[PDB]
Amino acid sequence: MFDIGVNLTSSQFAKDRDDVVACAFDAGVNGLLITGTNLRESQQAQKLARQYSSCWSTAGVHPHDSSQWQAATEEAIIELAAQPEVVAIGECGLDFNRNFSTPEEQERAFVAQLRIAADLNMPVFMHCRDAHERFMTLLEPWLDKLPGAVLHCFTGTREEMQACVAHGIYIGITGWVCDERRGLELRELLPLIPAEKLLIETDAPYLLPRDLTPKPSSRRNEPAHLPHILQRIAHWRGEDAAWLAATTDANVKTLFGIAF
Ligand SMILES: [Zn+2]
Repeated sequence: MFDIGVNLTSSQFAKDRDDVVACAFDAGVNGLLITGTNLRESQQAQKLARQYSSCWSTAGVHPHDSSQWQAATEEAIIELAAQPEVVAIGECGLDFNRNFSTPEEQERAFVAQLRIAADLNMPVFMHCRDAHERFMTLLEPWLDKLPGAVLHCFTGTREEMQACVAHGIYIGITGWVCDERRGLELRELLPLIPAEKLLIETDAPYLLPRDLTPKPSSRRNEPAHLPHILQRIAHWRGEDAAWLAATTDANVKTLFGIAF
């Protein structure tokens, strides 16, 4: 039961972070991957990972902040990646919907990170929004030199999903699928994702599962809700939850090279 997408540096967790973490482990979660989205967040993510047991982090620059990418940024990321806690380069990718940085700025930062990851032999943690065609064109030639790649918070079409899977890319699924309103579309394709390419996450504090029975709705999501998300996904795939938990943990071990 590993959460590959915890935004643990969020201010929403400022007052009770020690509690959020202890409750996650007590609920059966055995590992958290803390997302870094720019240099300062990545440094904070690594410090949090070193502070708590069973935590690792990513180091990179999100397309939104790619405008901040400079040569000095590159050095700082390489240095951060050498730390034991940092196991993946990213969040990186492309976002042609928001365009908070120009496409030109985005491509430069994304390619520079693919390059860092290939050099260091580390997997990449990616984001893609309304940029699938260009995204795959830039990513495709780097895959044979990377240990792996995951596209987290995947909400795309089955055609995009099949293309990603055909290239050996892991697919991250959140509680988004527990929303009768927006997630039915993704829910329908869950049976199509190869078991060996599926990773689960909460994207906490966001995306609180709507079908959450306890009913603490319209609130902060947290990793302690991962088991509920996994039960649901297993149900929609026809699988046993304990079996799915073991299979996804194996995928995490395979992709990131960690013991948890
Ligand atoms: Zn995610």
